[PDB]
Amino acid sequence: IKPVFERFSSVIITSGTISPLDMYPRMLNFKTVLQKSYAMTLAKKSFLPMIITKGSDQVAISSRFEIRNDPSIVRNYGSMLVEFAKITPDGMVVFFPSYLYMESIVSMWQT
Amino acid sequence: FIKGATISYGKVKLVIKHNRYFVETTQADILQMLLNDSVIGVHSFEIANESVEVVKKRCQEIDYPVLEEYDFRNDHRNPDLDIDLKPSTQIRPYQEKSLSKMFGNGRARSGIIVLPCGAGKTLVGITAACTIKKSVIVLCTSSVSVMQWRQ
Amino acid sequence: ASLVASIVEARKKRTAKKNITPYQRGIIRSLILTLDCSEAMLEKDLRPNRHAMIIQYAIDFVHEFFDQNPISQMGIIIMRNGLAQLVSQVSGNPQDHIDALKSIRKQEPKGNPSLQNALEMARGLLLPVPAHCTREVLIVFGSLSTTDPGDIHQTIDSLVSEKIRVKVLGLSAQVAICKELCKATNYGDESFYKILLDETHLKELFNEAVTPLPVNKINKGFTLVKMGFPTRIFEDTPTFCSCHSKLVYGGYFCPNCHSKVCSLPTVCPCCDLMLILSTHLARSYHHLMPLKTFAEVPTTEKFRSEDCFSCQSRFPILTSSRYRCEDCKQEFCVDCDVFIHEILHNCPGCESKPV
Ligand SMILES: [Zn+2]
Ligand SMILES: [Zn+2]
Ligand SMILES: [Zn+2]
Ligand SMILES: [Zn+2]
Repeated sequence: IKPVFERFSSVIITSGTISPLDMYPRMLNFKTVLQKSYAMTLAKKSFLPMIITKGSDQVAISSRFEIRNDPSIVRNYGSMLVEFAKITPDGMVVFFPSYLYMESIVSMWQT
Repeated sequence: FIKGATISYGKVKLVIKHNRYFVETTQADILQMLLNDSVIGVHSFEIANESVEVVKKRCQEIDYPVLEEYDFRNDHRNPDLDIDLKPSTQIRPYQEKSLSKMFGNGRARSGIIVLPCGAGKTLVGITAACTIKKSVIVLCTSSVSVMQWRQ
Repeated sequence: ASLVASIVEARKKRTAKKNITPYQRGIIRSLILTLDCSEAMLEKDLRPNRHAMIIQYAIDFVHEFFDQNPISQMGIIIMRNGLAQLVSQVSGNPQDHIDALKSIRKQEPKGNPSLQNALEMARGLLLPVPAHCTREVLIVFGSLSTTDPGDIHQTIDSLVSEKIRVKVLGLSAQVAICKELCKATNYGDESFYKILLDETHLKELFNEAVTPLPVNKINKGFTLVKMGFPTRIFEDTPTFCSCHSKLVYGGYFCPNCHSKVCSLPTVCPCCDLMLILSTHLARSYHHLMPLKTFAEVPTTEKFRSEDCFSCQSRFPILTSSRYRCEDCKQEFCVDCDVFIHEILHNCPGCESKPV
């Protein structure tokens, strides 16, 4: 991106969830003449973020690459899966850090 | 009645210095009231260790009650038994409150807990042992029940 | 701040009800009541049962609909176990629908929905329906899924071609397919797909849903209907009825074939004409001319009277509950205003006001 920098002055950079900003002029040897962020002035909140650190059994939950094959935490995870599967009206997506691990857990889930 | 229910809490403390009951006090101030009573026999002294059972009653009438609140973490001399449990076990909130009863300060308050039958009292005791984490033994005047709690 | 919150909630309700308009609304109605015996309505989140309050509130809706809209006829389709069933077709007799309802109450609900099947035979039921007879279906749903033997969009377009408007009442939350159904069914309007929050709001949804719906200019049905009243004769002999062929002490005469029938409002079975009374047609004049809301005056001004113009009770001071009919310029209490707007259909203050 250095030839982009010395080729173009009006280089304007934006993204959606880039937070925070400071390490990007670190990882890329550049600076901006100005930079800030924007949050919406929405009327009432309609996205609902919460952090679940525990199942309904109050068991701590994680997806570390060592404890990923822990069947008790797996059962807790599938209890959550059951409870959103019972209530999902239209669509719902689940991600994981690693595709091999997804195939492993879904394989034993189907099992 | 509540005002007269005011005790010398934290003022008398027996410590078992390796099977040796050293009846400390937090201050020399307790000693002057204690020496008025003469059944016996910061500051500890010789007591017949069987007579401790009766002089606990005696100090209950003379209203300076001893407390038993173990500083197991500060008692580095006894070997710790660091044993945990599985996450699949689920503690019910009354069992959690019971665990909070002797752990208001974290020091092991000694006392009585009575619960209904089939309430997982074995599991509550197992949890209490797993959070105490020291050398510990279990007693009951039977055989079949004792081996099944071992199981 | 309780009265302030009540005032601002009444202001929100008044902003919702500001559109008091004399729209032409659906009078000659033909209804289908789609119900579901599926296993989702067995859940005891509702006490005693989802199906239970469905049964009682459906009975209430049957009574309210037969009262407010007597000339209309309503049918009942039940969904149960992969294929929908019919228990009550469109009739002027609520007794048959009530007996079917209590039969469903006696039986157990279980199954899984087939909304395409329900819509298809509902289409078959509304197939021999005259153009002035407006075609409407009410929908209840306690689930979030439906398997169907075929595609739903051809059914959607076909029912749009059949000139139908439909309200859908879901249990849990909004579903995009049902929203699209009410959209395309109701010319882009999606106010027809509503979800409850509790049983009180549910009953309010029923009480709203008894009422007729305004009709558009584009789907014009301006015509005439050949109507005729029967003549009740208090007869001195047990006499055969035309329909059920049983001996009845007294009854009506047909305006043309002079035959008797058990009940009104019913069509003739013999010369086949709708026989009603003045009650049935007078039942919706308060629809034909509504009653606009009354001006709640503020406490700052001096008042013509400090007591109620109608129930004759003294007005309170922090707020002014003196509600003035704009057609009569007489302030009334909140109690009388609410009662008149919910039951009565003339302003006695306007009777006092000379024109
Ligand atoms: Zn008959
Ligand atoms: Zn006739
Ligand atoms: Zn009044
Ligand atoms: Zn008036």
